[PDB]
Amino acid sequence: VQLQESGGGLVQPGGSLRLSCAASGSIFSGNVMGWYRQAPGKLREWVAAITPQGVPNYADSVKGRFTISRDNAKNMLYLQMSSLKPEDTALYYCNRLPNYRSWGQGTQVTVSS
Amino acid sequence: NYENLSKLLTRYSTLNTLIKLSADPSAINAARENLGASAKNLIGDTKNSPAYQAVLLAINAAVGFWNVLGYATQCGGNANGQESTSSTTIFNNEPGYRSTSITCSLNRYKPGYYGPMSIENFKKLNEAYQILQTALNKGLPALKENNGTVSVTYTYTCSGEGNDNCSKKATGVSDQNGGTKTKTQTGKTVTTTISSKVVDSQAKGNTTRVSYTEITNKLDGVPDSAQALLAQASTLINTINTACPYFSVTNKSGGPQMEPTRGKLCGFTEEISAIQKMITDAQELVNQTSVINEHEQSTPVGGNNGKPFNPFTDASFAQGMLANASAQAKMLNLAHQVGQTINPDNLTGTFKNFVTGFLATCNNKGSPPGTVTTQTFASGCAYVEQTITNLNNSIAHFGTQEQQIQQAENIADTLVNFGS
Ligand code: NA
Repeated sequence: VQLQESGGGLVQPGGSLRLSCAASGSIFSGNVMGWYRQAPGKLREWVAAITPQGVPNYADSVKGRFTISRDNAKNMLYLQMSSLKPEDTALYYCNRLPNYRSWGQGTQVTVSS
Repeated sequence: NYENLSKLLTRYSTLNTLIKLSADPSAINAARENLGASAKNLIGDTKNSPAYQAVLLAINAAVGFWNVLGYATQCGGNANGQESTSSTTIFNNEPGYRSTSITCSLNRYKPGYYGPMSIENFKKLNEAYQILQTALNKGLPALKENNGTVSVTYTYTCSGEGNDNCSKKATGVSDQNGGTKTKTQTGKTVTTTISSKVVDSQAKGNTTRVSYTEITNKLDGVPDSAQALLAQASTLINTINTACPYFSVTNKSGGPQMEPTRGKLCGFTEEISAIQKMITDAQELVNQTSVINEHEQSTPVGGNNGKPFNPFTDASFAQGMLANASAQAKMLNLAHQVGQTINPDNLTGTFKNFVTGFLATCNNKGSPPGTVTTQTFASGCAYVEQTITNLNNSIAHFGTQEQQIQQAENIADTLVNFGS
């Protein structure tokens, strides 16, 4: 049905933020879920994924700094972001994998002194 | 109604980036390299291919279904599909009740719907099963590998007065004692050697108290491609469904619980439809292989005569790039859909119970794939749960590739539109 991200904002380099994504049952249940981002002048980039049983994997650009988790009782997906850098500035989106074709609105993260 | 392009690109910045990439041969060439690497991940790899995992899953669900219910399934009669007076026909390496064989010995009743499976149907089922179990045991090849073969040997026996299921007419074999016969069929030639042997009631170490004929079938050159094996699985599930024989289960105390306890096999309607749908989707998925192969993306593109690349005239490669990228995305999506057809997380009621309590279970004391023991029966013993898990893992590890495929598709689509 739908995908609704929240939690974004402007932060200082070195800072932390936690993103949330509320997904419908039909998108979430029994599916691999993931986070994506779209930065200025670029197309959408994959960032992290997590299987139903909770196994996470990450793009090299965020590995060791971001943690993806899911709560299967509430159809919620989360991205805990640390040691944030200017280069992490982007609109962040969640979706299942493979992707449902209508994306949510996304949530803006901006990292800047 | 957007009238003007600046206005349209104000609202959709990513479209602007897409247009810039489509006019740039090195961004186009990079997307085409991505497609070559993702194609290799889909059709060249095994463990990490979602497409490989989904094919394996569709085949395993069909094999597992028969491992669950085969032991319960009545079968019998003579070679014309008619009833018998006293025929016992036994199929080896099959998941029978506390046995590595299934016995078809239901006499008098006419074979058919809600009755015993005819020996003719059982032979078709059995052959497909033997082929699938031998392939699963050896390991399925990557989707691009279309010329491997396997060898498959299986046996069955006939006893009882008037049993004609091992006769010359049924078998092709001249001398029922010691005769042998060879036949072929077809774009691959498979050779079958059928041989027959008679064992007298008394003769040497004859466990059974009385006399029988043994038939051995040896098949060489059996294709183990994805397509060929999916066709075997379809034969297996369709034969079950169309023959629709009577069954009656033995429910264990403690055990998981089967409803209903007696009935007809085609009554498992949700199960059978799901399995058929998985097979159908997997055949469509494997079919994308030749689209991918036919539109390779390894040749670099650019302008001609050193003049700048013109996206309106120099992009006749775009149609093939689009077809390749769309075919890959379709593979991925159908692989996903195979998984979701059977994943018990989204199942309910008796169909969920069938999957979690029986199909995704194995009571062998793990044995390798394709192993039939005296305890196979009433369990799937086809790595269903593990395959679902592996499919999900492979999909999670396809995250980058999927975005690259979409971007390539979008580039190519922009160029097909420009060249219109
Ligand atoms: Na990406």
